[PDB]
Amino acid sequence: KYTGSIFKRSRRLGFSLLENNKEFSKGKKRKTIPGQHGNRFRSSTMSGYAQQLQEKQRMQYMYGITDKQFRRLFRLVLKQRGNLAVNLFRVLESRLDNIVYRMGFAPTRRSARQLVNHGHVLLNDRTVDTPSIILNPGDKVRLKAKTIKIPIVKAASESGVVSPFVETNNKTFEGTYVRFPERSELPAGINESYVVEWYKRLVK
Amino acid sequence: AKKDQLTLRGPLYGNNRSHSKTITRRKWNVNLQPCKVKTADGKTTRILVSTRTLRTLKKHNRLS
Amino acid sequence: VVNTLNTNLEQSTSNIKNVQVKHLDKVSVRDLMLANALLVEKEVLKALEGKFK
Amino acid sequence: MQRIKKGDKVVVITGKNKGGSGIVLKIMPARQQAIVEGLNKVTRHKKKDQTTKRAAKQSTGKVQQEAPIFLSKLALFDQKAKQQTIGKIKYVMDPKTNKKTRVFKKSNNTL
RNA sequence: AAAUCCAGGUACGGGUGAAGACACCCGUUAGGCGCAACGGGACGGAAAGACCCCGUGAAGCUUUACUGUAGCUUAAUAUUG
RNA sequence: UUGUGGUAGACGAGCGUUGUAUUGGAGUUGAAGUCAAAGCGUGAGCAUUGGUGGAUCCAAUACAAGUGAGAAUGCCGGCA
RNA sequence: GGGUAGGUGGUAAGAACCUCAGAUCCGGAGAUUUCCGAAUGGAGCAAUCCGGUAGUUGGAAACAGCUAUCAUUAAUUGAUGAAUAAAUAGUCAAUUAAAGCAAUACGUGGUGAAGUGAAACAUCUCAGUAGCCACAGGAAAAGAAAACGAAUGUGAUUCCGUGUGUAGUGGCGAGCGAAAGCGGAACAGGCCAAACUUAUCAUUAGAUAGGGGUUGUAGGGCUUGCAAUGUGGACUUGAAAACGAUAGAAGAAGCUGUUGGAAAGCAGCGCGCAAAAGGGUGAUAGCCCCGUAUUUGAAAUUGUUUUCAUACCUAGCGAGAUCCCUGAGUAGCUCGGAAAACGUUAUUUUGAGUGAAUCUGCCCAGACCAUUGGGUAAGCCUAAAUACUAAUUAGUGACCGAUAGCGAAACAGUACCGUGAGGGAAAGGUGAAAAGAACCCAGAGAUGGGAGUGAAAUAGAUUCUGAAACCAUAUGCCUACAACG
Ligand SMILES: [Mg+2]
Ligand SMILES: [Mg+2]
Ligand SMILES: [Mg+2]
Ligand SMILES: [Mg+2]
Ligand SMILES: [Mg+2]
Ligand SMILES: [Mg+2]
Ligand SMILES: [Mg+2]
Ligand SMILES: [Mg+2]
Ligand SMILES: [Mg+2]
Ligand SMILES: [Mg+2]
Ligand SMILES: [Mg+2]
Ligand SMILES: [Mg+2]
Ligand SMILES: [Mg+2]
Ligand SMILES: [Mg+2]
Ligand SMILES: [Mg+2]
Ligand SMILES: [Mg+2]
Ligand SMILES: [Mg+2]
Ligand SMILES: [Mg+2]
Ligand SMILES: [Mg+2]
Ligand SMILES: [Mg+2]
Ligand SMILES: [Mg+2]
Ligand SMILES: [Mg+2]
Ligand SMILES: [Mg+2]
Ligand SMILES: [Mg+2]
Ligand SMILES: [Mg+2]
Ligand SMILES: [Mg+2]
Ligand SMILES: [Mg+2]
Ligand SMILES: [Mg+2]
Ligand SMILES: [Mg+2]
Ligand SMILES: [Mg+2]
Ligand SMILES: [Mg+2]
Ligand SMILES: [Mg+2]
Ligand SMILES: [Mg+2]
Ligand SMILES: [Mg+2]
Repeated sequence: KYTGSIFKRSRRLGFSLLENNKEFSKGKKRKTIPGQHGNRFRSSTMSGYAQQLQEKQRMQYMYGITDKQFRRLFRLVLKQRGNLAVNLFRVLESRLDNIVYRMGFAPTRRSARQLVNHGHVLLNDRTVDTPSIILNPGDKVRLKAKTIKIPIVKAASESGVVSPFVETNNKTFEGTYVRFPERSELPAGINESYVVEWYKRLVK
Repeated sequence: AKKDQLTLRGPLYGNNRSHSKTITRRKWNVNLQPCKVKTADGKTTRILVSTRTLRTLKKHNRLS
Repeated sequence: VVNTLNTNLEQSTSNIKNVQVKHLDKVSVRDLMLANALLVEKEVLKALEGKFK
Repeated sequence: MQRIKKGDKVVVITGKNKGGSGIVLKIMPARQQAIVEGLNKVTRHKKKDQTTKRAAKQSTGKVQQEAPIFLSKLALFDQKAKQQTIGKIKYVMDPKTNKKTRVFKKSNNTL
């Protein structure tokens, strides 16, 4: 509204209050901000639940999930018969891209998800574009021919690498399974069941 | 304008309530009083500032 | 009235403005009584009794 | 490419003129018509106008010309076949010249 | 061209009637249609009366009507020893 | 058997227009529109034929309304 | 690049050319871009006038061509420099940004009425609405507890439903109306100051540039050890891949007869379909044409996502010392206002005045005190869900169909009105195809009557259908002694 001259006022004081609040020294912190936030965890003393929270974070990251979707899946599995500690494991592992990553035609789970979303993926009684469909223990997932028309091929090799709960024949692009992954195939990255109780408190 | 030069704090507009609660818009003006300070080789330059800022300068040793 | 969404059946009956195919969770009262005729799958019928309860 | 070009023999399959064989002299793609010689003969009542060196005479009586016809009413005429018939055409691309060529679908005749 | 115009084929006297009738009742008079005139009537035309009243209508103006306020004046307080 | 004058008003039963959904049907051998006539109904209203017209329309059951013109010194257009 | 055999934009015929060494046309990227206009060399009555400077070409010079540059403000730097020694003010030069517009729409902030209701009216309502102004952005604002609030409680902000028209607030009148809790959409928490320490400033630093730190079941610093070399970001550069956007390619299937001017209608016999959406073709076409379903394709520009590497941030649990730091004209208080549902009041904010304390600390739990409990003010940044559509692409309508729908289907904000701001219309349809009536007669001609084209000319440019009011002609009946809704 005139010659405000921040030099005139800032130096006018050299400390003051307005001077120090604005103090151009104001850095960027433009890397400090991001990373620390990123994601944290640890366990504390007063609530115990700290363990549950950290474990929940790990599990969701292992499959790339948003907390809201997780609450939905827990609600689904919760009601049925009884001690369903065998059901929700199948539910969490029934993800189509999860099956695609354990099937072995992608270098990483999220990359497999990208593929799925880009329409690589052919099913049985149906087809698939959405990377969240719950598959049934005994289901087939015939891979497209167009993807093979783009030989990067490097994948087929991973396919054979596989994990026992997945039965897929390389090159020939086909997959199904039975005897759903036992806890051995769900390694100690997240192997606890009081995260279930954490969601029982938070989700009715 | 009728405003301080150190800060940007200006007038305060409000209501003039009287008996019978009659409403009339009024303006409170800040006490702009001239003041001289020593900055950049102590160069004194008269600056119209609010008495509040005048007290702040006096306590901050700036006003000398 | 179809329970498993067969693709070969859906590829046909799409150029026919007369006939149409729907899932059990998709048929309504009006689609049922506009039919004048319908072909129902056996497993669709088993799901029908289940839905009625 | 186009179904009808300038020069190929063509016939009419609808209207008062049935089985009218002719040669397309000019094609207007925008309004989708076609001038075919010998067909759609109209007779403008030629008046007399004299305002130019050529208009000083402009001898015009009952000149019979050509009226344009919609391309839908036109159909290609077969020539290679011993028994000529009217049919539809494809747009096969022969790798010999990598050029698109019209081929009939009730026979194997090019153009 | 113009304002006007519910449809009209549109007499007078007495009476009647929303209380002053071309149209109602009872009588009298009058062939159909123009043109030039003059204004008696059609409570003639033009202007949802300006007078009067009504509206818990509007606006202008006045004052020791009410409530406020610009301005003017006095004191405390800060700049202020 | 008792009834059926009627304003303000209350209640009940219906007609008509356009479109949508289901059924059926007519139409260049002539639909809608539009004019005329010596028809049918208790009422809104509904037909038959002929002329003109040149491409959509009808019947039934439901549904949704910009759904019914004689008046507002009403608006617009035309003509006295 | 695609794509062909036509093209030279519409009222538009003709003349003259271009085009198969690949035209016109479509898409991507560029070139040129007069003058006015933020207009910015100076002015000015907009699209005009008058220049300066540095080059270069003609002239013998004035001069005239051809180029580039010349506004103001703010920031940085350098030079010069007054009253008045120094030093500043000031002056000059260089570099970097700012100006303005629009999307009749959303955001924030400042300012801020009245008509009206209360059946009058002043408190109040209307309403923090209209308007005025400033600043943006693709969203903005808000935001990580000195919180809610009454409990073995929840644990940033935002938006939706309910709580409810509830508690309350109101000339307790008209009216106004939450905050908790619960159910959902999305979800993310970060960073400085101070301590302590390093280096440098006539080191009077009280200043500059680094390491250290970011808190509440208190945190950090001081000294002393163990465990760590990771996981993750709101992240930089690159490389690779995938999914698209901006032109396109291919894309099945019918004949006969009848009415008819014309078949696609109607009838007979067939055929195709991942195509029976639609448009045109002389009537109403799945199979006449263009297309549609489906399969495909990008030289160039651009969007999203993924993989790998690469900068830049990011890390646990102990011991002792009892020492230091934790945001002051600040929180409170007084006098006038306001924000919250509240008409001012515990909480929030401020115009004037005054004014604290430092974890045995401070604030809060609707006056206030004590106990209990909750939380860490006076510093900063923060994606997502949320608000809107002038515009681009696709599509839909128990939406309108020339008095309707935008004022504007046509060349409409035009004609026109007003000094100006401003106000503001009406008007669409020949025929399948102009085949738009050559020619004859009357007439000065327009025109009319024939002829001709056409299925139709009573479809003729006055051009789809053509209602009533209104004006004329005529068959038949009645009417000039007659008082007439
Ligand atoms: Mg008021
Ligand atoms: Mg007149
Ligand atoms: Mg009397
Ligand atoms: Mg009068
Ligand atoms: Mg009156
Ligand atoms: Mg009054
Ligand atoms: Mg009043
Ligand atoms: Mg005084
Ligand atoms: Mg009655
Ligand atoms: Mg109907
Ligand atoms: Mg008729
Ligand atoms: Mg109406
Ligand atoms: Mg080219
Ligand atoms: Mg008022
Ligand atoms: Mg009132
Ligand atoms: Mg009133
Ligand atoms: Mg923001
Ligand atoms: Mg594609
Ligand atoms: Mg094609
Ligand atoms: Mg085809
Ligand atoms: Mg068709
Ligand atoms: Mg307090
Ligand atoms: Mg308030
Ligand atoms: Mg404490
Ligand atoms: Mg603090
Ligand atoms: Mg209009
Ligand atoms: Mg009209
Ligand atoms: Mg004018
Ligand atoms: Mg004629
Ligand atoms: Mg006329
Ligand atoms: Mg007409
Ligand atoms: Mg007589
Ligand atoms: Mg007589
Ligand atoms: Mg009489």
